[PDB]
Amino acid sequence: DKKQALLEAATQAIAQSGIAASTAVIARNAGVAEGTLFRYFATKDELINTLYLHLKQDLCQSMIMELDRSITDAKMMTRFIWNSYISWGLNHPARHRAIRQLAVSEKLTKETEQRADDMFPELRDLCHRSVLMVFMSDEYRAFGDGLFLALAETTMDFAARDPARAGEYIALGFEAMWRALTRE
Amino acid sequence: DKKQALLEAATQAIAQSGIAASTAVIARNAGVAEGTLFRYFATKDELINTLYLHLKQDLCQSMIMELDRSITDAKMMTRFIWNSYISWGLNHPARHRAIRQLAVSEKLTKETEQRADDMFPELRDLCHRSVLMVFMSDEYRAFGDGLFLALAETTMDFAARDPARAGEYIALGFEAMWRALTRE
Ligand SMILES: C[C@H](CCC(=O)O)[C@H]1CC[C@H]2[C@@H]3[C@H](O)C[C@@H]4C[C@H](O)CC[C@]4(C)[C@H]3C[C@H](O)[C@]12C
Ligand SMILES: C[C@H](CCC(=O)O)[C@H]1CC[C@H]2[C@@H]3[C@H](O)C[C@@H]4C[C@H](O)CC[C@]4(C)[C@H]3C[C@H](O)[C@]12C
Repeated sequence: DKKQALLEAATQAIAQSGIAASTAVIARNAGVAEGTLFRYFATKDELINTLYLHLKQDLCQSMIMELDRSITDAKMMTRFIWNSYISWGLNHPARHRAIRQLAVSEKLTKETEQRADDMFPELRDLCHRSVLMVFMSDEYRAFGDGLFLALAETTMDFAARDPARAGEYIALGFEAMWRALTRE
Repeated sequence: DKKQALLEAATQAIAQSGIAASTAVIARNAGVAEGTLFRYFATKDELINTLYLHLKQDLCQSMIMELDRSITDAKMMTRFIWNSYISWGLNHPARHRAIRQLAVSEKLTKETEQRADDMFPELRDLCHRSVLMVFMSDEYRAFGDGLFLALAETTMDFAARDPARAGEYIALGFEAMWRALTRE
């Protein structure tokens, strides 16, 4: 209720100003007292981690609905996932913009990354597994996520500005992403 | 003089606010009267095209200085070019941020793109030619430039935030770029 309202105004504020967004600004735009914000998130760090999970759950639920679990080929399954990402970001630009900033923030906790991997099993292995970014050492997975998000943002930009060619930008960006971030 | 001052304040303003940056804001920060700005650039469109050329000349002059023209291999020559881009953007973040916005703006004229290709011959063919983005139809070259810039920005971000691994981010981003934007 007030929580959904607070997460929504945090989304918009971080989309616009980054992890720096002020809590009072966020509380104001949710129409709650800043102290009430603190009852929901005592710290900027907690807010970042909860918002990330909230956004990531939203995204993954959208993927679950678009997904044809019969698909066996990893490239084709990866294309469908890319297409659902791109379309989620085009429908919800601030959600994409916020999650992009959260995903690279260094404030995400290992618990949070555990709750990320955990609570969508459907996505673990109705997709066999991986191929994407398997080739990178652990220390660079944040970087490989940053590259994926850079390519997806650019794809969305072009597709929003030139909708008559949206599908073409989507397929070219996918290929770029696939070539960049997978291996033999 | 006042022109260099005006281009410098346009760089900073577009870096911060996009092609939308106001001319009065720009004139103010250059410490000239807005009418004097109009003597240098009568239109926002002219300013965009002149600024782009100014930035692109700066970038290419930096590449000319780093370049070992003996290199024959296209991948190795392309790596050197990427490395000089990344380092130019890390040294001059607003220049990169402005040129990124200009490069995708749709206000760049064909004359301007002619003056782009023209006035750095050294770069045409002390590099044999191309490989990069040759596979795309003409209509998508702006998109392929957007992808290159997305990858380079991300690489710079990580390298500025984690300098002890700057070289590693640079080499991983390069490979991503090379795989995305070239073909067999
Ligand atoms: C679900 C899918 C794995 C499927 C596969 O390759 O078979 C994974 C691989 C890449 C992942 C994305 C990339 O890791 C980039 C982003 C990282 C952010 O932490 C979450 C959203 C984010 C956009 C990710 C969502 C999702 O977990 C993706 C899309
Ligand atoms: C000089 C080099 C061509 C060399 C080669 O592959 O052999 C080209 C190929 C890609 C070019 C870059 C990409 O086209 C992306 C950007 C496009 C902007 O219009 C200029 C800067 C920009 C960053 C370009 C500068 C320069 O002209 C590059 C780096």
